[PDB]
Amino acid sequence: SVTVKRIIDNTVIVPKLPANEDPVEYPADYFRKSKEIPLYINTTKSLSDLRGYVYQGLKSGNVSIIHVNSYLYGALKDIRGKLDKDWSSFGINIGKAGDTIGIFDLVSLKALDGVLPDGVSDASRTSADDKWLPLYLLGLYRVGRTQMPEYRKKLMDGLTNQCKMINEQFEPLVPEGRDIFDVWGNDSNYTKIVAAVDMFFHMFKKHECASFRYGTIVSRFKDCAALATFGHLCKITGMSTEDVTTWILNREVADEMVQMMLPGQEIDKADSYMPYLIDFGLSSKSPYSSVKNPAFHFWGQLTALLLRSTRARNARQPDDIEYTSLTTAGLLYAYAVGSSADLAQQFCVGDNKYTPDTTNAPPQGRDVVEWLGWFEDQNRKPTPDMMQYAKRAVMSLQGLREKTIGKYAKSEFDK
Amino acid sequence: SVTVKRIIDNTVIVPKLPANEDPVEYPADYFRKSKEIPLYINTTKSLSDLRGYVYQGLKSGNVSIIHVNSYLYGALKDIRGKLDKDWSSFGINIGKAGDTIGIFDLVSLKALDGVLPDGVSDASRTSADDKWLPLYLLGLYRVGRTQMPEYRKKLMDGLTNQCKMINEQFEPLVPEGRDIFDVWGNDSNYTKIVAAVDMFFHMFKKHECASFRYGTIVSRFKDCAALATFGHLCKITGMSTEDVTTWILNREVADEMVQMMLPGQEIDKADSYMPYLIDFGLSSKSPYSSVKNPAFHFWGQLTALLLRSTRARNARQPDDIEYTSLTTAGLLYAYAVGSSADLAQQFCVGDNKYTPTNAPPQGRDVVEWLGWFEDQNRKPTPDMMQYAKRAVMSLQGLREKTIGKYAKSEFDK
Amino acid sequence: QPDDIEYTSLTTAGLLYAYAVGSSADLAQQFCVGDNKYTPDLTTNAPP
Repeated sequence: SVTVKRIIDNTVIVPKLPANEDPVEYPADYFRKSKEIPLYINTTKSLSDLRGYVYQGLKSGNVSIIHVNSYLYGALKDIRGKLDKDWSSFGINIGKAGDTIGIFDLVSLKALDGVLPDGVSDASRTSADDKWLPLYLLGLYRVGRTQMPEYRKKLMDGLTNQCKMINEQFEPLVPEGRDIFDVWGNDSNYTKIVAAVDMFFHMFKKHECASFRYGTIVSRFKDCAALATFGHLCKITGMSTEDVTTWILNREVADEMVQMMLPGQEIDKADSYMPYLIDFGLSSKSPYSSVKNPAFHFWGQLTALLLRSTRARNARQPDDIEYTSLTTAGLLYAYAVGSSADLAQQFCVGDNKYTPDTTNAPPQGRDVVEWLGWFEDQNRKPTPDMMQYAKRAVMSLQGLREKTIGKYAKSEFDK
Repeated sequence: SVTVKRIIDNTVIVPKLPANEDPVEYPADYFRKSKEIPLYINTTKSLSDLRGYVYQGLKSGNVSIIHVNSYLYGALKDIRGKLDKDWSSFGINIGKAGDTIGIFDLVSLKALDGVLPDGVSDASRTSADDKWLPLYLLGLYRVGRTQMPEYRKKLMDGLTNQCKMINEQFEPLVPEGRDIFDVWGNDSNYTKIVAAVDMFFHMFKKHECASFRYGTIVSRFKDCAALATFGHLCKITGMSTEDVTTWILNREVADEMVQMMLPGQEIDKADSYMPYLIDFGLSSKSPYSSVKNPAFHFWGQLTALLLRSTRARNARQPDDIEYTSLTTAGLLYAYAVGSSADLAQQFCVGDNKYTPTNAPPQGRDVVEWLGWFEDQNRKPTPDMMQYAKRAVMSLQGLREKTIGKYAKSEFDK
Repeated sequence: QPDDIEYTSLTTAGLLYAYAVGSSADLAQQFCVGDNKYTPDLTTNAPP
């Protein structure tokens, strides 16, 4: 299929189509350039000064993001953690056992000049500070990431945590739609702080100020869906990471799987930089995103939906993937795991079922080959029971948003 | 069928019908005339002066487009990019590796006289400039291209990006229907700037000011649908670009396909001028438009709809194409790809499945299938008809004159 | 719908022409990779 000719006049035609690139970029294949993560807190005025600027700037739609960065740096050197063991990652040697380290032991610089209001913008605010002002500012990042009315949901919830240890309350004013302090997420230095805070308190899960992670969390594995819809597929099929892989049955899902699994990235490592590859600015395009893994996403999510996932009803249905072959491949996989359950004596009182005592009736376990063979036999065209199976798994779902793999599934199987 | 006679009196009739032309025009078959793309920034007053003219003219329905062109030229010579490799296109040698180039390294001239308000139209605005005023002005191009209430959608969205690195509200006033600053798109020199900005930041995807592409993007592949519904059809059938072509089954779709594929146009080239063939005024009628590719459009889009495209529910249904034969041809193609999956073991642990009348073909070969269709009376079976029904029933929110509303009316009943 | 035309015969004449063009499509391989369906490989009353 390299050379295409046109029958009627026997001339050559050369089917090409527009380019398309932006490669992904991996964590490791970055620390091979720079070996530090730069945090441009440009300015160091005064913590007290800053405490004020914000406190007020916060009852107004024009608190400067260069200020909060500085208040946070200001309020957050509780260099307040002791490594019980070593800490490394991608070469970068964070610390060594017994040691004492603090959040910003991830590489601070400073830069460009003129900051906004001067001196002391209200001297009234006191050391109600490390207590709650930071936690609130960090919390806001999380509330910023969502567009939907669930936002003032996380806000209501995400404002009762300051009440803790100090009782506080609300500050802003305006609604959302990314505008009130949502630009915050776009400040390359704001994220580097929320990322370092989350990462720090992942290591010292036990700390008193560990509470901060409230809004600092959704930083972890940002733009890393696929590589975690994958662990959800494992959990829901009760299969092993290696057995799941074998059941991948389409070129792209396989291509995509390799992509995510390429070694030396510490994806499986306890506390590494990798989860934060996006907010530390380690990577601009994520190898682990549900957008560079569209087939693996539709596949793994459709499959989990058939297997009774609730999480999956509301996954979004990628465009420009091969829908029909992808779904059949997931029906097969769902039907395998679904019919041949999981059944097996585990405890006994001296007696126990020693188990290993028609054609066209489907395979006994969950081997990719036995099943692939039975499907060959069936005309590589799904039986009316595995089709009935799908129907029973999607009929009786409701509240289905447009363009979710759930609304996709019910339209395709319920009728 | 050259000579038609009329039986009853045996005289000759000569069926002719009204003319119709405007050929397309290709990129390459243009740089064979001129070898430069002229950007008539007529005037050069002062950047500071200009910064003002706009800032005010913007809180009013009469800022002159000759002014924004100039403010932009003014604010945009961040000659701020280094070629890691060579850059060429259609002969025109943009630069050479290691080099430093800036946006307007695509051929500036100047012309005709008298400009509008003089001197300094408010001296108050400061160097809040390269920061955001341009990005906003460019942004507007995008908001201008749409007629539907989704416009103030892109505007809401498209105004939060200035907040970034600077922050402060929206300028205009009036609603749109092409009038408030939508005439902007019609300024031959405005487009040439938005095109050169987009093209420049496509090459240096990594730049700090690359953010500008927010509204500068929908310039790329403007009036170039077909030649990209085509890649969408490939993606959605999992087939190769060459294998898809073989499944073209009607004269015009084939004619149209040749048209788009004619060589020496850099359509497949990384960063070329071609995507902008329309806004650089390289071409007035596009070879790659869904209007000079109406059959290839109906075909590829109908087919992709049957295969579950969401993108395609809302494609518009061309007029003056051969509907019945085109759809059947797409049903066949959809039914092929649809029934016979491309399953196949991809990973294993030492063991793996060694895989190898009137019931349809095993794979997706154009010939096996064409033969099975011959056998079936070249009149689609009642399953492939049931197939189509399951792919269209249960669609809703269907706009009039989309290939989606076309499909559901044709198959759901 | 014009008046003073012969409706019944005109419509039948158009049904025939629509039914022709409608049932028998104009399928035919257009592109190939070295292989292509050489097409010209019921009894009665089944239409042309």
